[PDB]
Amino acid sequence: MNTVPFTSAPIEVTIGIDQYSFNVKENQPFHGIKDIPIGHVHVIHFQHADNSSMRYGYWFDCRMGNFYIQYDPKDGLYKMMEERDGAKFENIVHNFKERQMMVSYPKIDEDDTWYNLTEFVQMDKIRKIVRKDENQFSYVDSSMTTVQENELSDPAHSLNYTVINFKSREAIRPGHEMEDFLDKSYYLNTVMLQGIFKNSSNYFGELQFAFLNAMFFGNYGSSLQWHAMIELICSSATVPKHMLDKLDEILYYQIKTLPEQYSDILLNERVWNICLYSSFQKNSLHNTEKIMENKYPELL
Amino acid sequence: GAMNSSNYAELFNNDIKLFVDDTNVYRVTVHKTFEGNVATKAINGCIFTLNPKTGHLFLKIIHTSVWAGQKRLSQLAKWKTAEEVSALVRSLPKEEQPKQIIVTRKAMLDPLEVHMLDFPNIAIRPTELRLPFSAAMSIDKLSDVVMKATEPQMVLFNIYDDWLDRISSYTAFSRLTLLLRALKTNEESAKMILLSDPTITIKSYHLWPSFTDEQWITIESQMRDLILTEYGRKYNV
Ligand SMILES: NC[C@H](N)c1ccc2c(c1)OCCO2
Repeated sequence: MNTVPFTSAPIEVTIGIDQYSFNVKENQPFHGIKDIPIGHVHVIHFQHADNSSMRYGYWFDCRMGNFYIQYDPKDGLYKMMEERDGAKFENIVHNFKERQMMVSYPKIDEDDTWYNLTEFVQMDKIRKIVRKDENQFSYVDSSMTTVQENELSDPAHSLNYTVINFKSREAIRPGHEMEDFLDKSYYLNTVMLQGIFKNSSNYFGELQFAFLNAMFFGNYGSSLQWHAMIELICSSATVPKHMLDKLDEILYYQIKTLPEQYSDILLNERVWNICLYSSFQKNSLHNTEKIMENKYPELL
Repeated sequence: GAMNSSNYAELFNNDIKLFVDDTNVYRVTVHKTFEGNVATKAINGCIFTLNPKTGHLFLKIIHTSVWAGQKRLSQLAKWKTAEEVSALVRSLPKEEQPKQIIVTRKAMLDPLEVHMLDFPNIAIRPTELRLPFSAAMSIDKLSDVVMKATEPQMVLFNIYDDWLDRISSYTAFSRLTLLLRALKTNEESAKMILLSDPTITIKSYHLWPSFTDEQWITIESQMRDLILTEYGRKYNV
C-alpha cells in the first residue's frame, strides 16, 4: 500500500481519491492519504470550497514514483509533485502516519468498483492523451478541451482523445457510402481497432478514461468522447463477441457508479436510447440495459 | 442553414445552386396477389435536379432494374439519389459545379452529405419552402421520357422554355412553382387550362405552350383560381 502525503491544507477543499471524497477545513491538520491500493491507476482531485469553479486533479500510479501534494498560493491550487529523495519521502510519511494525520483509502474488502472502472486504464496511455512529458502524473480539469473540440484553443493544455467523426472520410470508404454510414463495422474494426488502437483493450482504456474524466471533473469533451466510443460499437453490425460482453460489464459499472443527481448532465438521451433500443447491439447489453431501466427510466 | 421566405432572392443570385427533389425516384403501384396478399410493382422514376436561376433541369431517369433484388428500397432510394447527384457534380466542369445543393426533403441531408465529403466547400442545405416538384411527372414530355426508358439515362431540359428572354429568373421560378402547384392539386383541370385553346401549341423543343405575355397573365390567374377553388373544396370554405 502506498501513500500521497500533503505538505498542508491551507484552503478549505473537497478532496477526491478515486470514487471517494472528503472535506478538509481551512488549515486543518491534514497530511495526506495512506493505504492506497497498489496495482491500479488512481486520481486525486479537488474542488475548492470558496470557488467551486474548476474541479481539477491528477492521475498517477504509485508504482512509478513517490508523489505528494503541496498548495501553491501563487497559482491558487493544490499541485502534485514528485519527491526524488526516497529516504526523505519515507521519513515524512512515517512521521505523518505516527501522528495519525492521514486518512486511510477507504476500500471495503468486497468492493471491486475501482478495478471495474479502470480495468483497461494504464498510465502510459493516459500520458499520451494528456501531454506533459516532464511529469509522471497527469493533470486534468473541468475546462480542458479536446483536440476535436479545438478543430471545430491552447494545444499544450488539450485532451488528445482519438477523433471519432461519423461523417468523415476516415469513417466512410469511397464507394461504400451507405454501407459504411449505416453499419460502422469498417470504421470500428479496420480504422479504429486494427489501425489506431491496435486492440480492444486500448480502445476500452480510452473509453473508461473519458468516462472518469467526465464524472470526476464534469469535463464536457470527455463526456462527448465516452458517448462516441459507445455509439461506434453499438452502431456496428460486426463486433467481436468478447468485446460486446466486456462492454456490457464496463458500462454496467459506469452507470452503477454515476452519482444519481448528475445523470441529467452526464448522460446523452439520444445516444443511450439509440444504443439500447435501436442499434445493431440493442440486444447485446443486457446488464447495462437492466441497470439503466431500473436506475434512470426517465432518460428512456 | 435552411432556406425559407426570408432569403428567397438568394435563389436568383450568381452563386450556382441546385435543388434536388427525390420524391419520384422510387415509384410503386400496390396491388393484390393471387393469394390475397399485397405486392408492389415498381415503375421508372427520376431525380429532379434543377438550377432555379437558369432553368436547367438534370433529369436522371431511374430504371426499375436498379431495384432488382434490393431490400429496404425507400432507404436505398435516398442513397441512390445522393450517389447520382454526386456523380453529376463530378461530371461537371469545376466552374459549373454548384456552391450549394438544396434538398427538398430533410431525409436527403445525411445521404448527400456523406456522398459529398470530397466537396467540403459545397453546402448541403434543407429548405422551409414547400416546393411542388413532385408534380414534375405531370409535365407530359418529362413523364414520356421516363416511362419509355429501357435503361438508366440522363436527359437535360430547360424547364423555363424561352421565358428568360422575356422575364426575370425570379418571375420564371414563381411561374413554374404556380404551374406545378396547380398540376399537383388538380392535374386534369390544370392541363385543361394549359391546352384549352387549340391555337396555342407547345413547340417541339419546349415543355409548355407558347403563350404571349398577356396570355401568361390570363393563364396564371386561372391557375390561382384553380388552387383557390380546390382549397375551398378541400376545407369546405
Ligand atoms: N436575361 C435577363 C432577364 N431574364 C430578364 C429580366 C427582366 C426582363 C427580361 C429579361 O426581359 C425583358 C423584360 O424583363
